[PDB]
Amino acid sequence: MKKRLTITLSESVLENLEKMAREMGLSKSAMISVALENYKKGQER
Amino acid sequence: MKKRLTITLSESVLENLEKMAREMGLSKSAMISVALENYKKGQ
Ligand SMILES: [Cl-]
Ligand SMILES: [Cl-]
Repeated sequence: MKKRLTITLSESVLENLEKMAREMGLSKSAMISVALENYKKGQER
Repeated sequence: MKKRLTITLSESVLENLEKMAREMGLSKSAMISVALENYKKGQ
């Protein structure tokens, strides 16, 4: 299913997250998902 | 400077998140922070 969870971010990281998500027209959850998969592919299979 | 945020992940992304975090000895929060800075960088 969908899974709900609460994370803690520094204010700077959260502000950049919002900015990036808004620039891409994504929710922050979707922006984090893209970031996680980009990182995963960028180092590992 | 710490702030909370609730997010929704698919189970598949959450499992990849938990594996990566365990690998690196990081909380989910810290692993997401790493991945976000890598992504921000990637331009
Ligand atoms: Cl959002
Ligand atoms: Cl966490």
